[PDB]
Amino acid sequence: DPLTPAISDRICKHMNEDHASAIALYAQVFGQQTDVTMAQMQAIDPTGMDLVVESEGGSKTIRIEFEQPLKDSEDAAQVLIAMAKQAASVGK
Amino acid sequence: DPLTPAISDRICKHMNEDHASAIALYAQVFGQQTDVTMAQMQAIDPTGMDLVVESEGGSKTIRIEFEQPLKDSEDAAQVLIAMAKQAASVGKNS
Amino acid sequence: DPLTPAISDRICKHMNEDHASAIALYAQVFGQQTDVTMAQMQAIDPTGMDLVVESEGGSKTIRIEFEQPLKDSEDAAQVLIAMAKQAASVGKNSAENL
Amino acid sequence: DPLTPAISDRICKHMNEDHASAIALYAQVFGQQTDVTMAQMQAIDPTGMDLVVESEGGSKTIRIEFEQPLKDSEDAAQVLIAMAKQAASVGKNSAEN
Amino acid sequence: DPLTPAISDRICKHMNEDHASAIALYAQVFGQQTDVTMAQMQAIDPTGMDLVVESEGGSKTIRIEFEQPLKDSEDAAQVLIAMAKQAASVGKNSAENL
Amino acid sequence: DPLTPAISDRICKHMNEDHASAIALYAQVFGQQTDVTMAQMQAIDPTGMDLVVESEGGSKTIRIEFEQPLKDSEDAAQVLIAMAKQAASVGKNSAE
Amino acid sequence: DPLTPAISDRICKHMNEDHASAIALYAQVFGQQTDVTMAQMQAIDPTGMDLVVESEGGSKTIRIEFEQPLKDSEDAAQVLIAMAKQAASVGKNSA
Amino acid sequence: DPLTPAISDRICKHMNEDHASAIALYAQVFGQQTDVTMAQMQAIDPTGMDLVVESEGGSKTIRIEFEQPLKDSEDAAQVLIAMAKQAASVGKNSAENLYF
Ligand code: HEB
Ligand code: HEB
Ligand code: HEB
Ligand code: HEB
Repeated sequence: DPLTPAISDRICKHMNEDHASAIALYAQVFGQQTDVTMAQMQAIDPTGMDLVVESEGGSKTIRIEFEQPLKDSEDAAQVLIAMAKQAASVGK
Repeated sequence: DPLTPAISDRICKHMNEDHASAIALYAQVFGQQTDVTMAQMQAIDPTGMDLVVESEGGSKTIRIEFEQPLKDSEDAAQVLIAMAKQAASVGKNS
Repeated sequence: DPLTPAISDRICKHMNEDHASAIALYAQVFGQQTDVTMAQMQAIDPTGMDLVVESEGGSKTIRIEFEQPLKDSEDAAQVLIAMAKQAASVGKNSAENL
Repeated sequence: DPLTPAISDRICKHMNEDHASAIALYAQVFGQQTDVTMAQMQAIDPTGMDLVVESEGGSKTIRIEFEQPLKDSEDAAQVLIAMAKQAASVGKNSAEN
Repeated sequence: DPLTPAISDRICKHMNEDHASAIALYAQVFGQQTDVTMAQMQAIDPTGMDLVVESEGGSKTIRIEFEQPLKDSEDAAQVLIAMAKQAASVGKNSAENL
Repeated sequence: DPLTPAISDRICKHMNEDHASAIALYAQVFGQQTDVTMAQMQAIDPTGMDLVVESEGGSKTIRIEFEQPLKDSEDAAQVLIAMAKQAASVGKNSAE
Repeated sequence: DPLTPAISDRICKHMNEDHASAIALYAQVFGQQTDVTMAQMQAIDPTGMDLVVESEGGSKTIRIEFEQPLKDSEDAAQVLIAMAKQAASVGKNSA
Repeated sequence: DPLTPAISDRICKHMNEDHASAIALYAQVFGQQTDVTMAQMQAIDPTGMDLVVESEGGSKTIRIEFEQPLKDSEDAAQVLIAMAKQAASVGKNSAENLYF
């Protein structure tokens, strides 16, 4: 159940390097952003994640909270996977 | 996270729990297997991974090798995702 | 040239004599046959093509459908070339009985 | 499809869009040209084909002849596909300054 | 006779005096040289070869790194023989100008 | 050597000079003619051939069509040889 | 029609893909080879033809000559057709 | 380089392993042997070489002598290369049994 600054940043690097498309979906679907360009996961915490978005407003940073609290990095991956699939359906 | 049986255990249990569909795709496309009732992941290593496509009353021990060897845990996740994408594409054009 | 049953006969003839290896790949990767042996393109259609695969089971006549429909003879070659390349990548991550 | 000037137009069109990479291989291996920018198949004949590699000081108007003469459009492609495989092998064992 | 710098000098002598024509073929085929007046073999290394081409531009030292690495002096002769034969096939398709 | 009107003349002349007997068999078996004295090949098309026969009636211009269409001169020769062999077999197993 | 090395390749093809039994009959009744297992026509020239009976000891490269000279490809066909007839006659004989 | 038992074994080996065709040529042309099956270079000497041809009826040990004596291993290669081109030339002009 370890969610530290280091744990968060490796998780955010994997997402920013292997699943950058999903981060864009998070900002558009969950963060009601339209012109998503270079969406990045800045940090993730047991409660939510912080997304640096580059949209019409500019280079701002938003926060998306997870309904069920996260305990460990695995709970993060499962939630991120589920949110991306659910977000993929709304966008279509 | 470098090559170590313990790190491989967590990875094959994460895939066996979160991406069991991908394991099934591996057995059908790469393993040339037709009757996949329950495809499982027994082990992984830089050369290749070892899959077990069993059945209600059967078992298949198979080995799938990665073209380019894997060094750490994040490269294993990059190869697996890409392999699932390649297998997901084959299922479409058939 | 627009897709025609006569044009298909010409395409299948070229494939069986100049690119017979690809036909074998198509039936392993897209037809999921294990044994390879000889491989023949019996006919091609705007929706898909029919292959006669000699396999572990034996003489089988299977059909492989193209995701995007084919319009002319040129699209046939382009799809055939692309499908063979995709099979070449899968074949490179081959398997073996442990 | 017996060799005719009209057939050549079709073949050169197919090669310049679907197999332009092979045309590049032809010019370097068989044409002995090093600076390859845009390799094109202008025309093909039963004796040979004319490739164009536009470069500094004018387009490389060059002629590569097929050792054994071609009869139909199928015979042309058979020759081409084999010339490109010989070009893929040679290019692998390439040289450099 | 595993590859060594002394062994390379020996090999380059045999090729440079008994198979000097083949050296020209190497430079033309593999080194994409067109005019050849005197082709020479400076040195051979486990993975490659250094050639002096005295033609076309002029003084010109090129290197043909073999796609297959060598193990001994025998691999050099076998590789050199095979490369010359393969180069002979390209020579059969003459390249000219319009 | 794809079938062309110039190629047809070349094939028909060869057939009329080296295999005139076979042309007679075609008219009897495939053209169902009886008393053939001289048989000649006029033209060969991708789909069929024209035969000039002298039978029980007078000079007759008949047409014999090949079940499978012919593409080149080689298919013509192979088809002609097989058709002559089939006619040669009927004469062996035929009576009247 | 004019007998050229290119024409010979065309002629040998016809007699080797079709009427292949004719080539073997030739090197048996005109040629003096007894064990014929793969008779092949390598080349046709004006004076004769280079028959090759690939065998255990060696490809029996053997030459048969045409008493009457050949003029064009047509004379070749006429000469070949007639030679196969004397071969269906000498090959199948009584005792 | 200089004439030695091992020098002969490695030249005859290089020949039995890389140029077995040339050994076959040397026998047909120079040794007047015909219908050769397995031609081999048993030994090479400054004066000549000993070739072992295998024939349908009986094996053969023939000797082909070099007009000008060989001094070192390099002279051996240069002599064989020449004899092989000569035999190739004689190979192009092939005879056959005539019939009518
Ligand atoms: C977006 C969402 C998502 C998705 C969709 C995915 C999808 C995926 N994936 Fe993932 N992952 C993830 C998210 C994800 N993912 C995460 C978050 C993680 C974690 C990371 C870290 O921790 O850093 C992972 C992780 C991971 C891993 C590792 C594990 C260990 O290390 O133990 C692997 C192998 C994978 C695979 C995979 C695959 C094959 C796929 C396809 C099916 N993955
Ligand atoms: C498999 C796949 C494939 C491949 C790999 C190929 C490869 C090739 N290719 Fe190919 N193609 C093809 C498929 C193909 N292909 C097709 C399908 C076609 C069409 C045919 C018909 O139409 O018939 C062609 C066709 C063709 C042509 C045309 C001919 C005529 O016109 O008739 C040419 C020229 C060529 C070339 C070529 C080359 C050079 C190569 C190498 C790179 N192609
Ligand atoms: C180009 C390529 C090539 C070729 C073609 C050849 C071809 C030949 N070859 Fe040689 N080789 C060679 C490259 C060569 N080669 C080399 C590299 C060697 C080695 C050298 C040294 O080691 O130094 C030899 C080596 C050799 C030897 C040895 C020597 C000693 O031991 O010292 C001999 C004998 C010979 C012969 C010969 C012949 C007979 C022939 C046929 C013509 N070669
Ligand atoms: C009827 C059917 C038939 C038959 C049976 C035959 C049979 C025969 N055949 Fe014959 N062919 C023919 C039909 C035929 N065929 C044709 C169609 C041709 C083509 C012609 C033209 O193109 O003109 C020939 C062609 C021919 C040739 C070529 C010539 C030139 O180039 O000009 C020769 C060599 C011959 C041989 C022969 C022989 C040896 C025989 C056996 C006796 N053919």
